[PDB]
Amino acid sequence: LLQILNVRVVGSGERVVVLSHGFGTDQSAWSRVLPYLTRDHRVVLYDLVCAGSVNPDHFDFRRYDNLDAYVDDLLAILDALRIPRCAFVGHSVSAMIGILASIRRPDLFAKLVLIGASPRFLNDSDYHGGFELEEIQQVFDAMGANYSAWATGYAPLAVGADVPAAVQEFSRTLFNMRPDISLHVCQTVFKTDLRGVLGMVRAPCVVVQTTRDVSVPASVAAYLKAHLGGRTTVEFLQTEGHLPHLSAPSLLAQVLRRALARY
Repeated sequence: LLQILNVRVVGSGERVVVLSHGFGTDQSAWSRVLPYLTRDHRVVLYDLVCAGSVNPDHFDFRRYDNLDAYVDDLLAILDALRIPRCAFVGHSVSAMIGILASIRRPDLFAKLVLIGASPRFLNDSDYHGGFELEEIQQVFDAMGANYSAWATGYAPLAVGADVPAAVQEFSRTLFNMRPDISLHVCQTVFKTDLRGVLGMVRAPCVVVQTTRDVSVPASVAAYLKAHLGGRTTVEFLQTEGHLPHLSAPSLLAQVLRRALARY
């Protein structure tokens, strides 16, 4: 599993930090922010089982029906490495995974930093997630009918800002995902609703908010601050996008250094 999920431990420090990437990327997404953390922290990197960089014949569609199974992997990794305590930085689906894992093992998670984060993407009665059922239905269809056209159109919208190198990079890894696994991950994410368990998180949490995110309405970060059970703050970046580790890595690294200073 250390081998299958490409686990890498880099840097050194008593302060261990786990970087857990989001949909459509692998651990290479952290490469620009990484040099800002390795002097000060021991950094654990890995690829989620759905990443294009993992052999897709490992993907068990049954097991990974549920984000619990991704939490299983993350915990098995940290236990394998004999790490008792860490901070965890999760983008996108990994923000959901970090919430769940911090509830299962509150001893292990000393602090969460959540990027591109939401407890629920679908709208509900007075809950604004940012997506409707029929809208997602059409997206799932497009992923199946022509994955590559879908990915081409989605990449610049996710990056948000006009930063061509970041669009090229996210595209590279989105095109790397096997299209059946990419659809299955999105379907799984869109069936998840963590609203009810947010109060069970005990760890302090920093929610990173950019000025626009296609997948995360502005109102979600305040909702997380009001409902997460630990001491939470919202930290604002002065730029837009869902992937600030790709589009504004120097700015995001300022927030990461401050958030990872003591825990």
